[PDB]
Amino acid sequence: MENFQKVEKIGEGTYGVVYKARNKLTGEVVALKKIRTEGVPSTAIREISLLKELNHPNIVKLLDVIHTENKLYLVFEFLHQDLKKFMDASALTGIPLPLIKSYLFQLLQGLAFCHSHRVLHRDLKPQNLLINTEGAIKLADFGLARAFGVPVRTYTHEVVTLWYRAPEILLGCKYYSTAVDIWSLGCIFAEMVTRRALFPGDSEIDQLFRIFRTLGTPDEVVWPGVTSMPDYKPSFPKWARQDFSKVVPPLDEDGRSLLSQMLHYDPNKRISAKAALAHPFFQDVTKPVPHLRL
Ligand SMILES: NC(=O)c1cc([N+](=O)[O-])c(Cl)cc1NCc1cncnc1
Repeated sequence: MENFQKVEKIGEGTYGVVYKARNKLTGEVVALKKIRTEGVPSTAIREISLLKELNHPNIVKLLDVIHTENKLYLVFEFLHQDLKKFMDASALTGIPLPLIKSYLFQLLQGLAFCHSHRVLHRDLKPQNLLINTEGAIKLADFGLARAFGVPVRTYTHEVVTLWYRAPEILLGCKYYSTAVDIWSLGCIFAEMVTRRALFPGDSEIDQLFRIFRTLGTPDEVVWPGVTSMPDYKPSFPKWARQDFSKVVPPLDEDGRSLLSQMLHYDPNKRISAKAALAHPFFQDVTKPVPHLRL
């Protein structure tokens, strides 16, 4: 209500329902997300408002935050498609390496900007990466997780995807660092390359064990302090690490090298977005035009 004309429902968003809407005034087309629950903290409104100032070409612009009678409305710049749908559509042929590289490079620029401004995403996944016809890709939902501590679910009994969760979160760490986003982005990079989710767990423990089966069960050597983590159990099975050549074939050594650094167990050893941008993998990065059908 008030200035907005609903064009259609986009989906059952993470924090609520989402509509494509037109601002009767400006005439602009936007994504409007209606947030839960029956209170809505004033701390969240302030923190969220802060995000309106977080502007970068690879970050979906938060145009407005509107608090009104039990419901928070977030108005975002609109993009027609997300990476999850694009990957499904490119399943038979695969996304061309040059485009995978362009997307990864752009997402790292976005993360570097967010992280330098002390903003974490915390829930990166293909569905939260939006793309347009110009070859741009943008991070969506940056900072919402913190302005709400822990998201948990959507609003209509939906199965929370754990596929992109960093191991420190799964092991009960209470303090997230910028490293959790690099881990999620690494999982997404692998998925674009192989056309299959890297760690498709269907429970928190299945997610953790899928990670362990591929990267090896972590220990104090590769991850100092891991055995003192909240949910770590000495009873975890001990699996040997597999070779990356087997995990993301036929990605080249530059790609495997970068991916391995994005998937280090120790959050402190995990590569930063800034450092990743300098990796030899991006020596020949370009900005291709995607084949997008809308
Ligand atoms: N910012 C946005 O444009 C956007 C926001 C949200 N959201 O949650 O606030 C969602 Cl779901 C999807 C979006 N767009 C991608 C899309 C658009 N139309 C049809 N399928 C996908």
